[PDB]
Amino acid sequence: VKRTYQPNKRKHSKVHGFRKRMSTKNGRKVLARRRRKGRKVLSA
Amino acid sequence: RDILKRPVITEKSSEAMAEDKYTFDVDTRVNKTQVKMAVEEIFNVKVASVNIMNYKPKKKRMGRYQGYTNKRRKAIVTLKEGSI
Amino acid sequence: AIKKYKPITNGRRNMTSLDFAEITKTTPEKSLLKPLPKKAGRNNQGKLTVRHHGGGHKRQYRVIDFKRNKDGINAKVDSIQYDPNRSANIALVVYADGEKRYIIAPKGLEVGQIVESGAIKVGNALPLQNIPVGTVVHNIELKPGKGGQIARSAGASAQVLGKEGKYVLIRLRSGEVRMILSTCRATIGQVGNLQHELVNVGKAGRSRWKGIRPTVRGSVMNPNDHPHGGGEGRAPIGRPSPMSPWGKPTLGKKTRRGKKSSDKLIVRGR
RNA sequence: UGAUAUUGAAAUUGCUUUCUAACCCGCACCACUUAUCGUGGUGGGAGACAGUGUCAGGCGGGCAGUUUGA
RNA sequence: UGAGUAGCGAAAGACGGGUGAGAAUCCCGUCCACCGAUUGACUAAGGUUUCCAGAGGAAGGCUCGUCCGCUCUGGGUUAGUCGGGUCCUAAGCUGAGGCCGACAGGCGUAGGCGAUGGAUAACAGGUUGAUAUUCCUGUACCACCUAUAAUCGUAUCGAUGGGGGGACGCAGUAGGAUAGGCGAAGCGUGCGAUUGGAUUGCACGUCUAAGCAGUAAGGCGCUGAGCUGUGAUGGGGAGAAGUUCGAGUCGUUGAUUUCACACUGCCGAGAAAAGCCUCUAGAUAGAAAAUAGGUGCCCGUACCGCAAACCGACACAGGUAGUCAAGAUGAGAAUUCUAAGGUGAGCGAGCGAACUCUCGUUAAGGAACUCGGCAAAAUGACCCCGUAACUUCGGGAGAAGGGGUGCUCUUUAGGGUUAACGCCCAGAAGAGCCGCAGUGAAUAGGCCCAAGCGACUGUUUAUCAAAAACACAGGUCUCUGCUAAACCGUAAGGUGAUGUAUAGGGGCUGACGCCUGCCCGGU
RNA sequence: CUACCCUUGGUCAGGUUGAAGUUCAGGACUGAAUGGAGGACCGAACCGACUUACGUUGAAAAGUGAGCGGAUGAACU
Repeated sequence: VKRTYQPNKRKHSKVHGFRKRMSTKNGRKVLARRRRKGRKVLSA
Repeated sequence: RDILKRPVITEKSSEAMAEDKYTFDVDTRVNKTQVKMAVEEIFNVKVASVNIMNYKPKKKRMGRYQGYTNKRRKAIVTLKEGSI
Repeated sequence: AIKKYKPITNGRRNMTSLDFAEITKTTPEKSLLKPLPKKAGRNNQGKLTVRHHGGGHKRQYRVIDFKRNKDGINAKVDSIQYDPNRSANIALVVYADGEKRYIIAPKGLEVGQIVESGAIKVGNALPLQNIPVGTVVHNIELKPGKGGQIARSAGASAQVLGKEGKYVLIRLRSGEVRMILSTCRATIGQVGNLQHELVNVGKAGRSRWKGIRPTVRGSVMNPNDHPHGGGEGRAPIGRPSPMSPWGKPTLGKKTRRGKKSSDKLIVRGR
């Protein structure tokens, strides 16, 4: 059976990367809210 | 300049020594042209060519806790005149 | 004319293609083609806003001129051709001092014609203030200098009725009687490729490689998908009127806002 | 669908006609500029109408909250 | 607790010798078996150091383990030409100005990013435990820099501008050529002890890019053209011989490769931009053919990659794009046995109880079973005859129903290739020999008579429903005159459509034949 | 993942039948050849999931065995 995660570096960085979070008001909210918690990895 | 950091002394390094080829670990941001002028400035030798390769950092433990080594840059200069 | 097919399977049984012996050359003129990617019923927002579009063969847009602007220079019909994206055929007309253009070919066209404010025979394109009453024209403008819009399909035509001082009265193919401003050009004749009406596409596959997807009837949808909704077993309409998918009376009701500025121009209905 | 602001000028009779400067044009041409965008000008069309604002009546399971006793 | 219970994840191992505290399992070896349009070779993604060597055996490994994709210590990835960037553009994304909008922001023009496509200069052999068009040897080509340059001069450079080209679908055969395959000549070894034989028996039979020509065909005296021959090459590989030596042939078959989207047919009418070549704008002003040298950046490159290393929590019968793809049998990439190369399944040893599962056979009967011939049997290949109703004239039709098939030897019109000889593909007929049986295994339609539904091919409830449901070609009614109607959005902007009533949206019906009656109370 | 779409690609052993058209002979039409159409036919790769068996603290949170359907297209990828 074909499962739901089919890894892809290009897609992963295009849809969850840093530059794609820094492009929205809400992506910036996401990164700020991960820094409030103090995560090690911000983006993916 | 001091872009050259270390000589490599391995089994394969010494093996290629016979072919008159020398290996160095250089800084992670240089060409193979800066390596060329650097070696020719330091050792006063004529360089025939220079290969270059990057190595990943590989994860090493030595204890409770994990972590990578350093990414390193392995240049290989083939001399034309002189040695070392 | 249409050419029958013998019933050798179930799917060419009742199916007629169109014969193409009014076509001269099969490859187009490279200087005039344009890419034309399929925006399959999706708008700029990416959403499907017109149903039943999608798929189909590739297309290369031919730059047809409907302006028909020239300083009374001659032309000459090189060759009729096929245009994948309109019912009518097109004709490569070369001009006297060496220009290439595409006209919509009216029926009976190989001669070589002109454009001007006053010549008239089939092919020419002149202003409606130089056309006598009873003539049939095609590819009429509506605003002076925009190209023609009306009577432009395959088998279309429009008679010039009488004339006002500033307007001329056209009878459209839908029975529409209208005033059109008397400086809007029009081409003489009828639009060829008249057999297009009679073709029988003959199979669901042939409908499907013209960019037409299956039209599901609203009566078999669920109640949240269509006003004709569900109901155990087949149910009738069960409403006072039929409704569109979006809750609009879809039969009989006049839905004409238009622009409410042609109303001083539209004499008759249809 | 009305009233009223943008909104003017003349006539017969609030109704009706005409006309240009407003407003408007997914009309043409020119310049920005080796841009089917936009802005400006010029020609043309429409024209105090449309579009828009505020008030009002109507239709309105298209969508919404709900009720549907013991 | 259940309980020393179920399970230990499809399958063939055996033995000898080692190593060792300890061996069914680790190493070696011989034999045996399994895959072989793949369990082999190479790659994209993805993983991310698992790759290699020397040590280790507390944990992981469904048992063991001296072993390991595990632990420790050291190592390993080499590019002017390979795949990306310093080239080009699709969809899409972003978009200064700009338009729209409670703010946030949406949209969008010039422009830019964006490969899965276009363009673009290197091949053969050797090598190490780990790289390999990268290192090394041999022979090349490309861009730029430099000096000498025979022959300087509107000769050079030419736009980001103009033009041509690039530049394109789908099917169908026909042809050329080559790869590969097969068979006999030249070499190279062995020549037998079980009856026999020595005309016997195995294994090999060449090789690049580039540069010189010139070449089926094709297109318009031009443009492109597979290919072949030559040197490259006194070089390298080479079964095998003793650092020194060693053959490299004609015959036939031939692709799914390539000429090549070529030619032809069709209708559904089949990307863009640059590199490229031109022309002048316009810089007013070198040599490219040659001689010699020189520089050439970044990123990836290890290993697995139908898998124990990727996605499934697992060392999981599942899923995973593309490339190469041999012999005998054949239409064939089918079936069966093998090649190349690779594997023997990470629990075993007994005994051969019930019972369950997979598989085989069965006297007489032959659906008597059951809700139902469900399951299993049967038929099945190629050549031959023969073939109903009905029908939209195509079909039904592989209708149904029957016959033949092995080996040998004779005669004997055949086909292709060749200067013939010689190979290659097809038979007729006749005479015989055998058996229970001759497509002797494997692979491979049961059929017929009727009724109902749907015309048909197709789609559907991922994970209990594949149908009579949906779609469909066709019919019809209805709206819409173009800034069309309809839909998305608050609007801008869009789609409809770079379309324009033979068109576009919506409702119902659903091939085709014949038909489609009455009513406007009411909504 | 999945449903539809857009752009750009790739895959689909083999064999059978024989539409128009055409040309030849006849006399609009006949027969012979040639041609090679089709959501044509049989059938592997590939894509499905009809039937039954097994499995159901599974090898697998949907699989396997035997058969089965499409297989140049409204195909698959």
